[PDB]
Amino acid sequence: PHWMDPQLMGSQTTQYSRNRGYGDPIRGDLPIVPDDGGWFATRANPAHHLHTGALSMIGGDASDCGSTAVQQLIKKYEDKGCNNNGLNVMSSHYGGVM
Amino acid sequence: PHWMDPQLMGSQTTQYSRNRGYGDPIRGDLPIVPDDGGWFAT
Amino acid sequence: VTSGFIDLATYDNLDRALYGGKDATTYFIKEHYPVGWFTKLPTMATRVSGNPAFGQEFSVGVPRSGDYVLNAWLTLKTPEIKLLETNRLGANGTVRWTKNLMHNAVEHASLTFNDICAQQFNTAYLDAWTQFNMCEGKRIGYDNMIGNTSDMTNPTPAQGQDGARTLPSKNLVLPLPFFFSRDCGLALPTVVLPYNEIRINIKLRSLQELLVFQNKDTGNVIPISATDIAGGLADTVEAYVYMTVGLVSNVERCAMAGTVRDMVVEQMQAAPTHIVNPQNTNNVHVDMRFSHAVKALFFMVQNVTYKSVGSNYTCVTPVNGPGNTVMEPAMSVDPIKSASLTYENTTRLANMGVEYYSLVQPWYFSASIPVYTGYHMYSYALNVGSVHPSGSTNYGRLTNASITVTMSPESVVAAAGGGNNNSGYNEPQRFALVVIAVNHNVIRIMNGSMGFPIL
Amino acid sequence: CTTGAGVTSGFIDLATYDNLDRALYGGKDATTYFIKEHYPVGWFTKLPTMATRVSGNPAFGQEFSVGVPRSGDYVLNAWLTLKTPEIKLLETNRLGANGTVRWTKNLMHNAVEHASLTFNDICAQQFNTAYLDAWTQFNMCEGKRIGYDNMIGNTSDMTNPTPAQGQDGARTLPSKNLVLPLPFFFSRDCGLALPTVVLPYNEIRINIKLRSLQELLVFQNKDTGNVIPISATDIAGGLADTVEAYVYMTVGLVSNVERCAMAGTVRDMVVEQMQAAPTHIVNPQNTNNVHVDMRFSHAVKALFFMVQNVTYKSVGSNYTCVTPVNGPGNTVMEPAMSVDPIKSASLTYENTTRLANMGVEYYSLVQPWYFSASIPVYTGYHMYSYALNVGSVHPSGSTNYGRLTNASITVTMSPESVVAAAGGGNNNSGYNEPQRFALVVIAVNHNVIRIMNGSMGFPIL
Amino acid sequence: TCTTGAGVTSGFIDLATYDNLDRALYGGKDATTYFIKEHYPVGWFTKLPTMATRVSGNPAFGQEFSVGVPRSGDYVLNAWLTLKTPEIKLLETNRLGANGTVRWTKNLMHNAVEHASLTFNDICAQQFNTAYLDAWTQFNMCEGKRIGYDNMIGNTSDMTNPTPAQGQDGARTLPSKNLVLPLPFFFSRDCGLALPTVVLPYNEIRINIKLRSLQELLVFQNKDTGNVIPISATDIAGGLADTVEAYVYMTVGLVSNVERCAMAGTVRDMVVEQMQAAPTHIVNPQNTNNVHVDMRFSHAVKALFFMVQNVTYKSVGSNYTCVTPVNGPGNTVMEPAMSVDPIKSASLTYENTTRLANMGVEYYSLVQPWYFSASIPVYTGYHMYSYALNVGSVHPSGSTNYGRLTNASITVTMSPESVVAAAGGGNNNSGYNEPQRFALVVIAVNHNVIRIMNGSMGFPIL
Amino acid sequence: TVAPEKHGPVEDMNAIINALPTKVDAVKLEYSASKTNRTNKRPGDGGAPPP
Repeated sequence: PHWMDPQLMGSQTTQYSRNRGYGDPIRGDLPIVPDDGGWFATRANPAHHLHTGALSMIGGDASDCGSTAVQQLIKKYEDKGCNNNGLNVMSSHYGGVM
Repeated sequence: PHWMDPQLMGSQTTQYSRNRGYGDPIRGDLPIVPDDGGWFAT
Repeated sequence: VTSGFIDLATYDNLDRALYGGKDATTYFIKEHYPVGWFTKLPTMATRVSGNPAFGQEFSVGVPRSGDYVLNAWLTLKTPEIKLLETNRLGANGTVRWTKNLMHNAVEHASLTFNDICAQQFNTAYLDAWTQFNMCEGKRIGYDNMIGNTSDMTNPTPAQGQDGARTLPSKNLVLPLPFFFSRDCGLALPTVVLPYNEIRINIKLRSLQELLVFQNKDTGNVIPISATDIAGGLADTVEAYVYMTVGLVSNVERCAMAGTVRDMVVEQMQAAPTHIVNPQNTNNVHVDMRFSHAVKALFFMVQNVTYKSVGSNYTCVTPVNGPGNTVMEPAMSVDPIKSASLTYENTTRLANMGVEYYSLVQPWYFSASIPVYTGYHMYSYALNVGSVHPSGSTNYGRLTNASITVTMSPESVVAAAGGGNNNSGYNEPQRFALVVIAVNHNVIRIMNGSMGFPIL
Repeated sequence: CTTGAGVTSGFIDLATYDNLDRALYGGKDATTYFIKEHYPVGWFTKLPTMATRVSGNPAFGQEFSVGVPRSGDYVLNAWLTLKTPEIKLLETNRLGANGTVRWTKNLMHNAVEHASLTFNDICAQQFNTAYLDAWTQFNMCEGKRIGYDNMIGNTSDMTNPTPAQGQDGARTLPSKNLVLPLPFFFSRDCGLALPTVVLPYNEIRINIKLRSLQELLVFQNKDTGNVIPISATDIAGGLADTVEAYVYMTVGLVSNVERCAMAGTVRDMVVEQMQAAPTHIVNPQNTNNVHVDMRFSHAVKALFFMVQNVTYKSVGSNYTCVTPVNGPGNTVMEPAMSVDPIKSASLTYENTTRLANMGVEYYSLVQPWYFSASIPVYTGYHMYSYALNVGSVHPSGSTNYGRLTNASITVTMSPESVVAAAGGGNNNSGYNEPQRFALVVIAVNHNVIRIMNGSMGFPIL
Repeated sequence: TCTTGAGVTSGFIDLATYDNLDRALYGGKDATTYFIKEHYPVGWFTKLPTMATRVSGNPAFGQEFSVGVPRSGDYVLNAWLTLKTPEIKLLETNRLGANGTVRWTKNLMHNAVEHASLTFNDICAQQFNTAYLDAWTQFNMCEGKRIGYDNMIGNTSDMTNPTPAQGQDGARTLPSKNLVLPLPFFFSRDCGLALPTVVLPYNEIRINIKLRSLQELLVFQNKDTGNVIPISATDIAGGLADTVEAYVYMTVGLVSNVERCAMAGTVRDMVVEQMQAAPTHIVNPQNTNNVHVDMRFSHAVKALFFMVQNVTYKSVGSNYTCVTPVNGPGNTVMEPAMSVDPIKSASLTYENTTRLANMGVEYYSLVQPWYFSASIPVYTGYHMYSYALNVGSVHPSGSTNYGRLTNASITVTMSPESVVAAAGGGNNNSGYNEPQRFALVVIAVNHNVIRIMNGSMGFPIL
Repeated sequence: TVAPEKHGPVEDMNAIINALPTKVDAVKLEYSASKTNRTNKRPGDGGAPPP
């Protein structure tokens, strides 16, 4: 039964810095541990200095979605062994740099 | 002792599709089993 | 094209609170469910009593042998009008159909069960309902089917003048607002009511009260006569009733055969009219004595100077403007200035302005706002047109209730004549206050009979 | 005491409780207002895209196809934009001073005939001018009427006749682009949409055929009110067959968690198609009663019929026995003698009168008032529906004419039509020349489409 | 057969037409049927209008006044402001002399009302103003009520009709009739969302309204050249009464004692709609044709309304066309022939990644309202872009959050008509007889969550 | 600082609400009267036995 109840109840949202605006929208910034020191070391907080990225929703590789469940189907449905008529083909390589 | 008895009194004869009025009026059509399925089946 | 990924990436606590979740439904996928097999078709209504003619009441029996009757309308063939040169007003005379030709020539249309009156309505209820709950797009069509097409309402001079046009004889259609026509989910179970009798009575008005005979210059109205027009005032008229019936599948016909059915319906009840004289008093009290849980109240003052002209809720009668057309003088305002409700010396509703009832209440608790002066309403429910029950108070458990109405300076100055030519109030004017109420009720169907378990 | 802030007056209304109020309200599980239950919905986003044609170019009088692109997740919108050319009359017209040129009424819904949607190579869906006009007249949401009448022409800037350059009226018809939303099963409702991502094994194409500028522009005589075909010489700057038109569609992206679910599943969708009966030539001079036998296959839902004036190919979307003529103020007006030719109509199922000889006003007014969302504001456009709600995508009462045997419709002409069929009309009367009419019948039916194994097909054929 | 009057036998020849195609759509044990409406009881409640008590200020033109929401009402869901307009009588001693007319501005209401705010304690729950009012009333207008709304707020072809001086032919005076403006609030949007005053006995609700002076409310137009000059008290008879009566009315609801006892003492979550107005910007087509404006919004934005407003004369309002209206024949008001919206194209930018290309103006004008709104505007201007399927629906629909979105921008392109109208040189009764100026205004609508517990209200997320 | 207490109006409730069961008894009597059959289920009969 007193004032300031709504302001005590509310919780401020996360406020990022201007450095986050220069990040990569698609893929997030790499996890870098800041240097916690007392000599010319910035104590930057990754929570509001890092960009999470858009890859969380897009990337799969868990369910049938994602690339890692399409190459197997492609190889299974791809005909292999001689050609008889034509010039013969090689299966396309989809894995990227081992 | 209720209404709709005069019109539920009996049955009604079957009605044929437009496809029937095309075959031989002298000899019957060949007995062909129909196609039953869920993909482009009549 | 790729900005959708950026938009999707923005997922926060608020977005999780609103969207998301394992059980959250998704758009672009619609769940489909089967519906009952049925059909519908229109049918004629068999005449059973009298001959449809003006100034007489004729009766019709609702056809049996259907499964669900759900729609009713009446088609009337208007006669031909041909003004002559032997009229009493002479050259200074024009004849036109009254405003709102339909909703007129129909007095106290009634629907009765067996020999017990189910409900009825009249001109005031028709006008109020069609002015308050008129869905747009269909407004033009409804106007066209009821008249008002600049042909019936356009004054025509005598045959010897410039305007020799004759009013065309074209059929008109009036839908009948009934409890079964309110919604498709409410229809008469004719399959459940065998050998029962359903009666519909329509009392047409005399043709003398439907033709407006206006003077060209002084703007005066006198009753019409047979000798005024060619051919004569044909008393007989061609009137028909059509109703839509529906047939259901045999399985669902047999499933519900032999069971009790409870239905919620809406009806109307009108208080007796009271003549108000603004020249003597300014505030008038009217005692409202209703019975059941009322949903809405429609109250208005009607100018009743000339019986020929109807549906005129303005303090000044319309006159004949240029171009053989009808017009309203600049002094055309509703006579009501304020209104209030009282529960035996306990003012529930204060002396609110007329504009409140005219605009604010329809804006919030109605589907449309009236386009003509008058038509004051007050609703106890959130939605007037909704069939489902809403807020309502029953007057059965209420003692005497009163309504107070205050007149206007325009009304009090129009009550006395002396106006100039074509001013409308060239003669003293009479007004009558009319109040109607729309309420709820419950109907029970059992053993092929219809009754009110609690009324 | 009596004050304007009195709140306690409602306690009397609350206390007015009886058996009727107990039945209507209250209860252990009675719902209440002022408390809106909230449930989570799916997460998604939407954005518009341009469709790039890969076959032909948009030219007047020709047909071109556009491939619906993948890389979305749900296609639910489709509209076509087209930029009209600039029209300027010349004093060297063969009508001389008495010559006016104007765009036809309903510029759009014209120059678009037999617009079709196909998958892979299957003749899947199509619609045309009559269906477009009937649907827009019978299912028009109010408030958007002015928006549609600005989108598809009829803005009083293209339908107002303009005299030659030498005369007082020398204004040129404006060249502003116009947009038309193509009606399709996925565009009818948001519940139904194309699973383009789920269909990678089919090619989806939209085919649009345009009309000719001769069939579009109207060359009207100022005095006698006669319409003759336009020529390229009369129009200043020549006549250009090519035109700039584009196709846009709104696509919708969804999260991967629900994108994985839709992979590898069978779905059934309920769609609405149309069938257009071949037009029947009607001559009121000889016979005033016309019989037309329908031939429809699936579960029909509604039947829109009209009698179209066909005297001049330049003027279109006219369903009255008298053609509009030039009037005062450099405008177009419809003469006084203007009524729909149809007087009555009836249906018949094997010499059995299913529908009696109801008047024309019945189909014109009563049926739209009850079973549709709007009433047309023009003559003609007669409707008869087997369903309670025509515009509702959900199925309602309907009959399948394929299961039904042959059915017929009988229509009756009018004395105005029979006297306007012949010529003899004076100047600016409409029937100055003999008039010819044709009867067109359109039916709307339901159908089922099955999506499985990354492909779409009819489960019933 | 027989084609009888009560033909029912013909209704079986189509019922017999039952086969596989319709077997899926119709029939089944669970297949529901029409003609039988399911019934369910609802709550017991009553409603009645109540006068709202004032707490601060005095109702006068150009000043601010406050109104307190009364307690003891179980719910409140309505709010509307009634105001009696004064009487205007032009005098022959005016500066313009005989060639001068006075008329009320277009949309008298939605004018003289700005920064209308609803605040609990001293925290602004929400607020709106003239631009949002105009956009909402033009985009989400229900037909049938359009005439009533255009009658209650002016624009009745009587307040906006110019009146000459007494000595001229037109000696009519503007009538003094009261007008009503409903206040669009989150609790007024839907019946299911209403303020639980019974649950909130500690918070102090308040509504603040700031009016506008009559100087910018009255338009004083030159009859021949169509030039607008500010009005003065000596110009009209009776002076300029700064004070004027103005009342606020609201509708409250009462529920049953058992229901209120059951619902008393619990936590509730409510979803509301708010406003975010970007700061206005000045556009000069003579210098550059492309104008970029940055948006900095916080919550999940649902729709963006962007318009260009003519600001040549401070008296005239709600004029979104590059050329001002001028007096016309018959003592009426009409717009010149060259009267079109100045926006030619617009686009959106998310960190040099354009979400929308240089789409045409007609797209925003017609296609978006046709698909994702309940109405289409009938006036020039009023450009929108909505992320949601249905803007008018109170249930949440597709939207994006600007809190985690980096600074977005909107780019607009002018038109040659705007460029030529910016300079003067127009002839008499052309509207652009004087150089013209325009301004850019952007509005956004966003969702928010309000928590109701412990007898107090407040945003759980702030 | 305290929740307001809401009660009935100044005037007593009974004077307005009153109590008279005549309406409900009339409804019950009408329903009981209508319970008995009033229609004929033998149309085209002529239920007069031969003398």
